[PDB]
Amino acid sequence: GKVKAGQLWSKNKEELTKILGELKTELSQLRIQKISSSGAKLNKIHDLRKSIARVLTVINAKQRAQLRLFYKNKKYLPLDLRPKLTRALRRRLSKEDASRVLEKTKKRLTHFPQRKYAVKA
Amino acid sequence: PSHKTFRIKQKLAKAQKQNRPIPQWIRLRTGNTIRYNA
Amino acid sequence: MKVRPTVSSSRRKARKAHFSAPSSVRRVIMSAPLSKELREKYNVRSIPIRKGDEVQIVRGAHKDKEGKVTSVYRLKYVIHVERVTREKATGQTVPIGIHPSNVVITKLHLDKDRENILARIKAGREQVAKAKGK
Amino acid sequence: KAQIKQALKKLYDIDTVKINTLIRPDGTKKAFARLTPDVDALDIAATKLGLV
Amino acid sequence: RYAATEIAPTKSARARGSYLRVSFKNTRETAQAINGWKLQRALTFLQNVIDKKEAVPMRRYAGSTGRTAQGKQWGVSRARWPVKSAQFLIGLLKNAEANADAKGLDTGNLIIKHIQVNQAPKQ
Amino acid sequence: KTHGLCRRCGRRSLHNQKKVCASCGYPAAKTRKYNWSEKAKRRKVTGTGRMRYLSTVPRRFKNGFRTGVPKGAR
Amino acid sequence: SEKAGHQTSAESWGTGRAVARIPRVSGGGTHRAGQGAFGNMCRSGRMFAPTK
Amino acid sequence: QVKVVKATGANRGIKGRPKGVKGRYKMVDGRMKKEMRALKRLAKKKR
RNA sequence: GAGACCGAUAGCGCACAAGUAGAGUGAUCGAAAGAUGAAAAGCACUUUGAAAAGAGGGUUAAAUAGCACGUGAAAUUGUUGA
RNA sequence: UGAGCCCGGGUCGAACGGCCUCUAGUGCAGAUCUUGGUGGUAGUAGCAAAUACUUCAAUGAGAACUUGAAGGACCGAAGUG
RNA sequence: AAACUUUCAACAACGGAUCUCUUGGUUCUGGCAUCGAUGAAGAACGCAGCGAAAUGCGAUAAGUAAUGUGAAUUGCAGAAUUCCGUGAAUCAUCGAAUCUUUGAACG
Ligand SMILES: [Zn+2]
Repeated sequence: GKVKAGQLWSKNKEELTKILGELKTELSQLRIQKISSSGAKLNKIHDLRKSIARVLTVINAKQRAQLRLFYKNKKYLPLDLRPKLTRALRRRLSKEDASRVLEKTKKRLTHFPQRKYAVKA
Repeated sequence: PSHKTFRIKQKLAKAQKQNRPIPQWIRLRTGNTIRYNA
Repeated sequence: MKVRPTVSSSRRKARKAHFSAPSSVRRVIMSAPLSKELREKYNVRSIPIRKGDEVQIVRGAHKDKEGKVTSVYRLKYVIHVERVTREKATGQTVPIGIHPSNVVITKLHLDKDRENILARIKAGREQVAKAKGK
Repeated sequence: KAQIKQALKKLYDIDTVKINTLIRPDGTKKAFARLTPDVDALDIAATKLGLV
Repeated sequence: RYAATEIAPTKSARARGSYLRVSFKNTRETAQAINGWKLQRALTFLQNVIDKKEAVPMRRYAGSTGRTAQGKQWGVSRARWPVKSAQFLIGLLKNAEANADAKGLDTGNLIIKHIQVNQAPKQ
Repeated sequence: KTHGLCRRCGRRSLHNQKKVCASCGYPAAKTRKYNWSEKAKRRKVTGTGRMRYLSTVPRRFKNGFRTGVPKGAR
Repeated sequence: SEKAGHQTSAESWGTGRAVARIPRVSGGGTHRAGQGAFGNMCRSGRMFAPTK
Repeated sequence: QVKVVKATGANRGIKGRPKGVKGRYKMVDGRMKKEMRALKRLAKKKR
């Protein structure tokens, strides 16, 4: 009654939707039958409920992986696929923008950098 | 009164659920100090 | 004494962590010594206890009772060993809880995962024995 | 009422001529589904619903 | 643990009751009227209190209590009829009589060697 | 009755004439609080509720707000 | 704690009532209501010369 | 003018208004008599 | 991570399903309440009683530890003895 | 001398004391003290108006105030509907 | 002589002091900087086989994926796990997700 996540990763979209349809159909017929003889059928309910959650989390994950490949070389990504971080860290200046310096500053560091030295005792 | 809303009806549904007493098997759990509903 | 600042010698913090431990930490706490024959075989002193292990009780009122472990009740920090039981009023046989520190393991339930546990402990004992020697 | 009618037809192959609904005081909905005269409630309940 | 520890339970019969919703003052005087009495005479007396034929003498808790001629047997004037206290003391006496029957003692020679009414926590 | 159920704080403190909540000030964007009552502040400060999101921030700080997936994961 | 014993709203009842002139907790639906506060002699009060 | 109410009987330990319906009331005690005598003596010995 | 701190009327109001129960129209006010035993082994069975419970018997090192549970003061009360 | 100290007997079950110094939230009969508990008063004051209840049978361990039937009263459509 | 009132003892009551304990508090010190329109803090309603509260979660609902450990959970019932395994767990870690109605709240 319990599906294995390792099996679900190998399968494709059409097989995953067929299995999801089978689990929903099996649960719906057995939900109308769970009204009497509540025994090991209740364990079948709990396994089917977790199995639907497993198929749903692998259908969604494969869709998000395909979208990230589609938006690999695109300037704008959907907000769900963007890194979350914090609100402050998303408005923080970029690493290239923070490290940018004036070219008068770059000339001074090119010709007079901080040297390595020692003083004898 | 006789005229209600469904949200008022659902709030009154929850109110009697808190008034329900505790089950007997909770009292038999190890490390339990609950005696009765309050 | 202690040296590292991350360690704590507080009594209440030690007691809070023991009685509020997760079941994964409770497995390491419920460890039992290996027998003398097993100690000279694997160079391993103690191991966390297991459902299939065979133990001998060396402390308590059920001393020298030998049997197979039947349950590792990590909630009350006790193990249940076969035939070491008491009777209720109703003539119903209920098992007595024994702490793993009061038993000695005389046979192991061996799988691939245990064999890595004996190997990893054995590797460090001869590492320092060679370090102390040469 | 339209969603209950479609769900009974699509899943359990049950035709209904009228559906009545109330919300129970617990906050859950109760649906009365009257069938077509051709089918029998006792035959359907014994077969699919598993009810004597 | 009973109050009278000098009496061994093997040759005796005992019965107790706790948190009994009867008046403590009426039950104290009823237990004092039957103290040291025979078992069959005490059971007959308590039923007469129910039927208002004999009266229980009130000695300590008898403030502004009426007078009756049935107290002349006890040498007092203030005597009452605690029916509720008589009902509870009958059931405890029948319980101890059953305890003697189970143990094998003779019910014809049983006396009330010890009887005590203590105060319960107040409602 | 002079007060009804507020929709922001859940207390029966919404005036039926002024239409302003006496506990939080619902039509105002800011939640009402004053410094002459430390008791009222601790009754509605962070930690009095469920903390859906603020309880998950400290774990993500510890690992550096990292993205991606561990190598070799199925 | 500098606020220990001072986190309460209490006032004296008066000088004509046959009770001690000690500040008492206002209210009326609690055990705490009408009980003395703000004193070294009082339960859940403020001890004499708080340690600094 | 004012009504003097004793702190005796049904009036012991009343936080507010007693059952005497009057515009102004004053509640008195035994312990006031010690204080009023002291205040009268201090006035008599300083006037 | 610590203390020449406090140890359930103390220490934060809160060692407990505490800003809870409860009070007020409302702003707000705001408690009380820790401890069986190493292990529930938390009285099988019999007997009396409508029942609650009681007495035998049993568990335990301890029922002088009966979930009105460690130790169990005083005020106050009962019985017995003088 | 005294504040107190020490021992015997019973209960109980896990930590405690002498000596020299150090330290303090350190010694109570009162504060109409605070909190909690407990008395006498006291089996006392008292348990109203709305006129009114009665007989047999059933149920039940137990029936004035639970039911059925039968008598006696009442609201009187501006009702006790 | 009894009763009654008072004194002392014994045992039993009432009550919760003392003693011992403490996953709590109080104060000091040290390392670091991290809420929200990508929808915060707070409010509500639901979700467990048998749950009222506290807790966790959100119709994938006392939870899913992934990683690590390596055989449990436990008050009861039922499956499990073939145990030489993609692998138990009210386990831990945590980089992927799901995320009802409101609330700055935005047809
Ligand atoms: Zn509001």
